[PDB]
Amino acid sequence: FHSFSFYELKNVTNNFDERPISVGGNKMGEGGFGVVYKGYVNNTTVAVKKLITTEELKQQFDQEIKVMAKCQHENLVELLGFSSDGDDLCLVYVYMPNGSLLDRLSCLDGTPPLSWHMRCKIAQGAANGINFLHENHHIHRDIKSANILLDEAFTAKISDFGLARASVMTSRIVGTTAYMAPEALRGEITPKSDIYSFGVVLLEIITGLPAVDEHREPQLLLDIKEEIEDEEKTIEDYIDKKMNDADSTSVEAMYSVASQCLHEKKNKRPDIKKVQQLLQEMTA
Ligand SMILES: CN1CCC(n2cc(Nc3nc(OC4(C)CC4)c4nc(C(=O)N(C)C)ccc4n3)cn2)CC1
Repeated sequence: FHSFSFYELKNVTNNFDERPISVGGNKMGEGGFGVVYKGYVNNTTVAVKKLITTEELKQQFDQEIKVMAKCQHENLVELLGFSSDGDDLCLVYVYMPNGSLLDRLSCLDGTPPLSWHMRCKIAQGAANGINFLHENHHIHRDIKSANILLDEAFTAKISDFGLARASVMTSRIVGTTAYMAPEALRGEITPKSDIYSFGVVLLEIITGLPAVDEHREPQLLLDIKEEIEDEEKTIEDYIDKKMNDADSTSVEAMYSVASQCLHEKKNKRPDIKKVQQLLQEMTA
């Protein structure tokens, strides 16, 4: 990866302009651990991350780099470089022109709704990236639709490997609570927890609803699994109304994958290879 001096990056981001790209600045969004800025290096668009002590933020910055060097795939975000300025820490990525799946499902900034067809392809691409990580003995630990980015062709790219671990218990439980498996919430580190998170993501893809909404019933999207199983509601009642091309058969087939992924018992969940196989059969 390219080593940037902090000055190189400050200049390409209009002095790290915290104003949104809609107003004229360079801010595109925010993550865990930093604001993301639009940068331009040699007429190529790049994404820049400017990053709880100084010695603790270093091992979390080194993580994204450690994992991103070992893991390169068509469905993983590509790291282009970094900036080692001691205190100031920056990560540079290939800019995803279509941002996150989260933003594209909510139609943020007026983007049109994703079709069922586009959704199915994104689900498959997201599963392929998780499969590559699991084959390379890595647990993502933060699978969610804000961590699924879309390129120039809406190819799904898993991102954010700051919490990714190699191959177990931990005292420091980290992740996104509305996507987390009961055992991950208990401290277990397992690739099976990632499958569960992916199941929440498949429900987001079918429903177009966020994983958690305080002004909703039920507030957690994974709870709809119980409403359907308890025949209080149907999957037809929950399909995203912002589509014109969804068919009952493939919608039921993706719901069945999500339902299996969301089993409360980690060992009763399918592995990613089975998830990939099942999503492939949905479009065959
Ligand atoms: C209406 N238009 C307006 C433009 C918009 N747009 C394009 C982007 N590009 C984009 N965004 C990223 O992060 C976001 C989603 C939080 C901003 C991002 N993150 C990483 C990454 O891996 N990180 C940091 C860990 C890598 C590449 C990235 N590329 C954002 N918004 C699409 C819709």
